[PDB]
Amino acid sequence: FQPFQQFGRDVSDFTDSVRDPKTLEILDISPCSFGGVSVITPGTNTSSEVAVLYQDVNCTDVPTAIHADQLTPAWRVYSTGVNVFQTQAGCLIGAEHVNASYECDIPIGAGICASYHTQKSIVAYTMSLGAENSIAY
Amino acid sequence: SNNTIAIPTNFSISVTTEVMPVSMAKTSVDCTMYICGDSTECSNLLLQYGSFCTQLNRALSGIAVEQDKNTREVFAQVKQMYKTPAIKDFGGFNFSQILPDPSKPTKRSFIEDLLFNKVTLADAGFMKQYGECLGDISARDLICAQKFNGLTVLPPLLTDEMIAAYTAALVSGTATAGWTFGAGAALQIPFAMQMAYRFNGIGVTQNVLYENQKQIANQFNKAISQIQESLTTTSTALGKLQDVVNQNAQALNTLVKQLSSNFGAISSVLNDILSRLDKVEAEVQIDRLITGRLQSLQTYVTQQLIRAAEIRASANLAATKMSECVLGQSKRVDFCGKGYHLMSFPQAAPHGVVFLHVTYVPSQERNFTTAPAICHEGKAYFPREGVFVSNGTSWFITQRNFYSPQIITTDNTFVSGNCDVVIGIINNTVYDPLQP
Amino acid sequence: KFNGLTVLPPLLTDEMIAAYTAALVSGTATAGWTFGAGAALQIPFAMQMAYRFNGIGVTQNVLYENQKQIANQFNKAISQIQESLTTTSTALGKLQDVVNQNAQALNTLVKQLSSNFGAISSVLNDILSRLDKVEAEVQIDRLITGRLQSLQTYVTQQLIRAAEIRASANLAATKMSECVLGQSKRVDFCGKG
Amino acid sequence: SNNTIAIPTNFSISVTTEVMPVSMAKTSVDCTMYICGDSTECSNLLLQYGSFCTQLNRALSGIAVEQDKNTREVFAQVKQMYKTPAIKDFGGFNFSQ
Ligand SMILES: *[C@@H]1O[C@H](CO)[C@@H](O[C@@H]2O[C@H](CO)[C@@H](O)[C@H](O)[C@H]2NC(C)=O)[C@H](O)[C@H]1NC(C)=O
Ligand SMILES: *[C@@H]1O[C@H](CO)[C@@H](O[C@@H]2O[C@H](CO)[C@@H](O)[C@H](O)[C@H]2NC(C)=O)[C@H](O)[C@H]1NC(C)=O
Ligand SMILES: *[C@@H]1O[C@H](CO)[C@@H](O[C@@H]2O[C@H](CO)[C@@H](O)[C@H](O)[C@H]2NC(C)=O)[C@H](O)[C@H]1NC(C)=O
Ligand SMILES: *[C@@H]1O[C@H](CO)[C@@H](O[C@@H]2O[C@H](CO)[C@@H](O)[C@H](O)[C@H]2NC(C)=O)[C@H](O)[C@H]1NC(C)=O
Ligand SMILES: *[C@@H]1O[C@H](CO)[C@@H](O)[C@H](O)[C@H]1NC(C)=O
Ligand SMILES: *[C@@H]1O[C@H](CO)[C@@H](O)[C@H](O)[C@H]1NC(C)=O
Ligand SMILES: *[C@@H]1O[C@H](CO)[C@@H](O)[C@H](O)[C@H]1NC(C)=O
Ligand SMILES: *[C@@H]1O[C@H](CO)[C@@H](O)[C@H](O)[C@H]1NC(C)=O
Ligand SMILES: *[C@@H]1O[C@H](CO)[C@@H](O)[C@H](O)[C@H]1NC(C)=O
Ligand SMILES: *[C@@H]1O[C@H](CO)[C@@H](O)[C@H](O)[C@H]1NC(C)=O
Ligand SMILES: *[C@@H]1O[C@H](CO)[C@@H](O)[C@H](O)[C@H]1NC(C)=O
Repeated sequence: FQPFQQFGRDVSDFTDSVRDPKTLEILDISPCSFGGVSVITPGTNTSSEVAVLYQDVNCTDVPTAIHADQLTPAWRVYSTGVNVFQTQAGCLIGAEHVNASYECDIPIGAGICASYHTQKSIVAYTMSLGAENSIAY
Repeated sequence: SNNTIAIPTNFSISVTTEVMPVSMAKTSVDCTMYICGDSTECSNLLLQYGSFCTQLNRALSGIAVEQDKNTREVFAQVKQMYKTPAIKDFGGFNFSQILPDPSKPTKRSFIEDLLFNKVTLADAGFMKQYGECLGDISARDLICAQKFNGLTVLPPLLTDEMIAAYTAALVSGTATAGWTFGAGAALQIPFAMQMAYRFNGIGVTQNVLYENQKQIANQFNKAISQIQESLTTTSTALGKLQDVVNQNAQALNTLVKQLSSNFGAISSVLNDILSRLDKVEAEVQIDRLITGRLQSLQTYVTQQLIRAAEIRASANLAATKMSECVLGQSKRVDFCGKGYHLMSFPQAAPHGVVFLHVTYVPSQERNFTTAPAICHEGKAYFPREGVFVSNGTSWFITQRNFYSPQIITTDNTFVSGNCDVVIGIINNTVYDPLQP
Repeated sequence: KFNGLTVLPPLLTDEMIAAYTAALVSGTATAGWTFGAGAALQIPFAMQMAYRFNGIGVTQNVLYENQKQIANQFNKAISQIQESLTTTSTALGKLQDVVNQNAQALNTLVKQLSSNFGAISSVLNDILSRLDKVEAEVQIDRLITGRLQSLQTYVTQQLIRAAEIRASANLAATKMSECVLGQSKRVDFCGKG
Repeated sequence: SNNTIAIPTNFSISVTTEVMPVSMAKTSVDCTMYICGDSTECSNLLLQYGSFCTQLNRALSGIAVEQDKNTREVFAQVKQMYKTPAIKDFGGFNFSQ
């Protein structure tokens, strides 16, 4: 900061930094909601299970990109554990990764789809592009 | 002149590049985060504006899903992922530049590598990971301003390795199975014998390929090399794609900057009203920001719907050129590039497709005297195909698109009526192979 | 013009468009297909029509054996275009309504300046004459927001209409290539028959 | 009937007119003059709305340049300005009109 500047704003007039008036240190301000989150679901009335995609978050960072200490326990279940899967489009949690490719049911992105699939689970997989074939030229 | 005709004595194989946009950035907006900026008080006021945010998110979700349809319906036209053949030269035609190269891990062709280098993305890619915006003072960035205001780009469903996998399959089938690839299960054909069939599709006799095949292959190879030399040195060929990138970047940048507007409130900064005014009278100021910001956001969604319809119209056209130019041979003039269409090869490009149109171009035309009909013995003979032509001493039939003079036999011609009716009839002899 | 609305002239003046027309018909009259595929190759026009009859699947003789009838029918049919264009009032309706729509859009935009939008007056000088900044600015903002909203409407409508004109322009460009520079097998693309 | 066919014994040459729009009037708006007239006071308040005017002018400039594309891509398809032939009748076909 400049020696007399008290806060900083970006091109959006979002106040992104502030000088602490007591210590004179500079604090960054981040939005509470930061980043995109999207919920995978089959229909309600087929399962209440869901999976969560943290659209640009790194799977070890999910417990901090989400403020998992401030969340309810029922959400914090979706912050960690088994069934984390680092896709592109960020970390997917709550769907088990499966090595069989299938036609795309729910399009998650960056090559990944998910489906409610055989108990049943939400499973995530890479799309099959098509049938493998060769021409005996 | 009413009695002379120009026939091409030669031809050139031309390869022509057509660049088509197919998709745009799958933009997404957290409408509450944009308007009310995490403040709880404003969010209560935004509830009193009802369903506007839901309707805006629904619209942008339609745009996004449609971008995958556009990409799928262009590239995923072939259900069979015909793997790249081990040998890249067929009959002398060298496909090595448009097929993938196993010398690299990326399954792009060499041409596609140039295409993916020749366009620069405004973010260099969708990622700006969680920690990356909390940077130095110089590290302020319009992309971080976008994230802090709830604006994001979703990645496409098909990754570039998948688009390149489809184009590799399409060129592999085209290199090895011709038209049948579009009509059904791809049927193996020798490529020179496939090109011979495509010459008949022009109306050049099948021999003209085999009788010149080494020249034709050399011209094809050189033309593909001239594409590569242009795509390395050019700065403008993919402008139809870079300007789609630029337009969508600029639309988001103006949207975040529009948060700096006051819209007639005492301040552009929502915290600054809430800091400074009581709820009795802040709400009057907050409402001006809510309505103004919400108006700016609906402007963006409307123009995206406009731009998406334009891209979708372009994607439908690219999907038509894939079917008509790649999976077959098109009689539609200038549809599959200039010249008579022979073949097309699809190549992937960032948010687009590139068609290498291969066409026959007639060259070195020569003037000949010509006649509509021959009168042999009081009855008029017409060409079955082509035109009667005189080389100066002797009358022949030739095909129109390539000078190949043939003896005027009773096979090349059909007879109709006494030869008095046709104006410009001439008296040359018609040879009958039986009589000698 | 007083309110800042203007029409810019087209880049190609009508004499330049007419010059391209003249070249296109001249090539069609003298070189046929070759005009599209490459350097245009001279062909006698009766002999070009004979080829275009084969394109239908009518044997080449049927032209030469009837050429005077065909030429007369062609000439009369062109004359019937002239006689109808001299006497119709509606054949170009698809163009007159493109003129009318864009004129009407501008006329409603200037008339929208007569709106108050809930200000004390539609007239900006009248507010500024009558009120002090402390409270003029409230009234001025109601005019600014309403007027700026009226521009955003107009520009949206133009973007919609321009997309429609693209579709027609791309189609007309396709008919130039497929119908003028060639012969089309597409059943009903270049007119009936 | 399963065993009879109709064959045309004759034909008519037809000429048909298809009318197509290709461009529209290129339009330009001075967003400041439209909103504020000449009043300096209103122009200062309009600055507090920022880029709306710039964004509107950019949009209409896109329309305008696109109208020249539409005309060029229809008519300028041939690079050769083949001069009009001196004789307007070929084989009996009278191009003079
Ligand atoms: C068409 O023209 C090309 C050149 O414009 C001819 O190809 C050349 O032929 C000579 C003699 O065979 C070679 O020495 C050259 O290297 C060739 N160059 C190229 C670029 O092909 C070709 O022979 C002509 N075709 C016909 C049928 O006459
Ligand atoms: C096909 O074309 C290439 C030229 O593009 C020929 O040469 C190869 O070119 C690539 C780069 O383009 C190099 O990485 C290779 O090392 C080149 N190989 C050789 C032997 O020069 C290639 O040989 C051609 N293939 C055939 C079968 O003719
Ligand atoms: C098709 O019909 C037209 C008339 O509708 C025929 O033209 C007439 O032919 C007769 C005899 O040749 C002349 O007496 C008339 O004056 C012609 N009329 C016109 C308007 O040209 C024409 O011959 C018919 N076509 C065929 C192939 O039989
Ligand atoms: C071609 O058509 C015209 C009719 O439009 C024939 O007649 C001439 O037409 C123009 C107007 O288009 C008049 O100014 C001339 O005075 C007309 N001349 C005559 C002699 O009628 C014209 O003769 C036709 N040309 C040919 C070669 O047949
Ligand atoms: C008071 O302010 C001064 C100067 O900002 C700072 O050094 C100090 O730590 C603050 N608090 C106390 C208890 O002195
Ligand atoms: C986390 O991000 C780093 C780079 O910031 C990357 O190397 C790593 O792969 C990411 N996490 C995972 C699980 O891939
Ligand atoms: C999927 O395959 C990979 C192959 O490297 C393996 O590491 C992984 O354990 C497999 N997962 C399952 C669920 O089979
Ligand atoms: C064909 O004839 C015309 C007229 O004499 C002449 O101008 C032209 O150059 C000739 N073309 C060739 C290829 O001989
Ligand atoms: C015309 O073709 C015949 C082929 O038999 C040839 O003998 C003659 O020399 C040719 N004339 C010219 C002028 O090329
Ligand atoms: C061609 O034109 C000449 C005059 O240049 C004329 O004598 C001849 O009859 C015409 N023939 C044809 C078939 O047009
Ligand atoms: C063609 O032959 C007939 C009979 O020999 C003759 O009457 C006619 O004049 C000839 N025409 C030409 C152009 O030689």
